[PDB]
Amino acid sequence: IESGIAHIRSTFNNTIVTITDTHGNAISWSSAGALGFRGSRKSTPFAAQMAAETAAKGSIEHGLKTLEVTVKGPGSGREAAIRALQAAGLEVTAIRDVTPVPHNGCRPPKRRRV
Amino acid sequence: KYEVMYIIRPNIDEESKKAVIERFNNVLTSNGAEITGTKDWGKRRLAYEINDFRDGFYQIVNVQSDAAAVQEFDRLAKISDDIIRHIVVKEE
Amino acid sequence: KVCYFTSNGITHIDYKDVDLLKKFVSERGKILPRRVTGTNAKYQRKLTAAIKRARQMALLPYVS
Amino acid sequence: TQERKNQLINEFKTHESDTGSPEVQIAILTDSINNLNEHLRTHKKDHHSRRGLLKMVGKRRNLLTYLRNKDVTRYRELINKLGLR
Amino acid sequence: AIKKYKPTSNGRRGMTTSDFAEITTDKPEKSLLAPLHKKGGRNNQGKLTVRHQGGGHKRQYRVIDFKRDKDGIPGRVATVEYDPNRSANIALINYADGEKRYILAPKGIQVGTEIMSGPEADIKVGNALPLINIPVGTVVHNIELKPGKGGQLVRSAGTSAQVLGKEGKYVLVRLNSGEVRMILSACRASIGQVGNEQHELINIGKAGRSRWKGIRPTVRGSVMNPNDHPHGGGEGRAPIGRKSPMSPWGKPTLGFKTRKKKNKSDKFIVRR
RNA sequence: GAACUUGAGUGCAGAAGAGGAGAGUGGAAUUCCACGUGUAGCGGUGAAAUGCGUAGAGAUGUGGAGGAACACCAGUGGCGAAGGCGACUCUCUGGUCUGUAACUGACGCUGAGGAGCGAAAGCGUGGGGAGCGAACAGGAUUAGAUACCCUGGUAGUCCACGCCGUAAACGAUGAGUGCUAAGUGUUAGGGGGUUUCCGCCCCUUAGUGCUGCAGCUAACGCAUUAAGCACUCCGCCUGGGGAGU
Repeated sequence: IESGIAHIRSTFNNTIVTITDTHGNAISWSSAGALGFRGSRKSTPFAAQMAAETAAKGSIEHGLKTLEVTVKGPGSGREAAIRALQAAGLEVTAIRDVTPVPHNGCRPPKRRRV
Repeated sequence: KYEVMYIIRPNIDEESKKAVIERFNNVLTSNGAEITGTKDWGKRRLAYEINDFRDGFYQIVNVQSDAAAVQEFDRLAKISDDIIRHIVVKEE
Repeated sequence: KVCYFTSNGITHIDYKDVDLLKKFVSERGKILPRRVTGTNAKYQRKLTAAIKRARQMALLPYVS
Repeated sequence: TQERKNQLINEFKTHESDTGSPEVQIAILTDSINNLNEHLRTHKKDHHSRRGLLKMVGKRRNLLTYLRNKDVTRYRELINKLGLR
Repeated sequence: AIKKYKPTSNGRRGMTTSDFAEITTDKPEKSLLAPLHKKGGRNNQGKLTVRHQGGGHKRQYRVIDFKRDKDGIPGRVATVEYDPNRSANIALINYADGEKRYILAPKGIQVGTEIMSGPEADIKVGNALPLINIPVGTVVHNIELKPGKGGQLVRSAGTSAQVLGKEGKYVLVRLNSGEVRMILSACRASIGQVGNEQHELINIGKAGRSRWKGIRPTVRGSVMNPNDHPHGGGEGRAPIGRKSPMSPWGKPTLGFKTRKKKNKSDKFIVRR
């Protein structure tokens, strides 16, 4: 196939990249923990870069070329992973900054130092 | 006084759509709720889907009533399946 | 800035005016605050009431 | 609104210009207390409207004591008209 | 609502009844009555096949349409009366013709209201539509499983169901105890709650007020002998000495599901 | 006893408000459920581990169930006596402010006792349960760790009615009224000086911020929204503990 959408979800622990197909069918997936980083290095943007590199290699192994990349989750490695999708042979056209915004919804778990 | 704006679902033929508007106007005439003005926006593309639909027909019915058959309109439009929306706004 | 509704003298905003509400609403769908559009307090109140009613009839979006 | 107050004015006028004149005013208070109290019989969990009704009862009671100390026969005829007993 | 008694004696300490304010008349009609022979739990064979029953006040049966046969002919509630045969009250309705019929009493129905029952009737508390015509999410009772048979499913006091959507020849209904069942869409059901709704909040009080309803006492199996029950025996308040607390026959009771494994209508049960 | 209209209130005219109560509806998101994609992790941390996961998870796409809060507006903004009140819509309903002049003509203020409201937790009955979460369990940390952290999770949070009647219930500032420099934002009004306007300026209310003179105060500070200068009324204090026993 040629077109898919790259769902990156980079949160304070993990930066999970799944390259899926446009009506949502995952071609290949690789995370920051799949690359081997087990510790807090999962949060570092080097692991997000590496995870995007491996997902990009698997996506070119199945053959898709023009992505449409959706950044989700509050973390740190979003920019390096978008940059690493570019430098690994793919095109990043649109950038969907879609973190899940509740309007008011459920109440969060308690603040931490209390 | 009320502005009664509702969305008829699109997959409906034109004489049947006239029968829908005649139905809910017959419901409003159960009061004496005079119909002081009508307007059809027509097929508008909804900003988000309602039941399954991207689009729907709009009907604006201006009413001068005694606030009862408006509530009969509310219950009959929450039940009739050939309607996507309704609001009744107190025109003040 | 300058208020819209004081300039054009227009009163109750009439939810049917979807293009005017679409001017005040931001790109994603949010209501722009008063320090961006420059309106009054009162006119921002009638604007937000208008936008919420027009959202519930899908004349305006929620999320984009 | 606007048949109740206007009929109570025209019923309890002692002069033509009377919209004050505590008999007009007590009668408006009685029928407004009665509409409010039927609302409270529907909605028992409304308390802010009860606070307003207690203020109305205080207004009307003080106007009644003013009529009692001002004009005895007018006070008794108002009581017998409104049934406020 | 509920009449609470004063503790004038030890028999009426916690006792509550209902105040019976929904009821208008205490006369039922002779044209609709039928006799009830009490059975005492006994059988064709004469053996006690149901325990703990028999011997209450004498009752006389009131015939009730659970079918809603009469379509398109408007009804009118004449009375709302007491039924001893069931938990709810019953509404005696007059049609225009003169077929006086008992139906169940929904919660909030009053004397003098229109009750249509056809396929094309109005949706209102008291009316009875097939499940094709009923919209999704309306409170529904007197559901039936076979069309034309008569109301089966939600039928006792203060009970309610709801149409959870449609697919086809069937209708998703959330019956009481939360069970989602496919019900054949040509089955008529009435619309609403059922109308005691405080029957559950009745403290019976005496030992004898339950016996007025035809309830014999229940002996626990732990007090019995070992020939009578598997809990019987033990030399002075023995516990359930077996694993799996058992019935007076050979079946465990707590948790043990007794539905047939090849029940033919598990295909029509969505959630349970 | 007679008169008056300023105080008080009715009348008329607008204005604004998350003021209340009942019903209905919405869109995110969260959880759970079913199915496709697909493979080895996910989650979480200061570091990890418990949990979840090849019986196919987390990610992702669609559908459904259900509950609760209502992003942006949103603001020393508004309303309410206080508690408090934020989606939307209707039903009923309370109060306020502004302009007077039509009326009343002192009808006013305060108020022990009484009657009511009264956050949250708690209690009773019946529902409800998505998230959270006392208790409780496991994992960490630690000398110990009945804690903080992590993973789970009961009552409760939610609703109907009834009870409790308590808060750092705060402005740590009782209510009413009058007087006593200014500057300055702002909320809802009114009127004027040119302009039909946009709008600028001036003027006046009632509410709401800040800085500030006199005055007060032990000082911090308050200062026309007083903690000034007065009058009325109520509540309360007379060292700390014991003891709100």
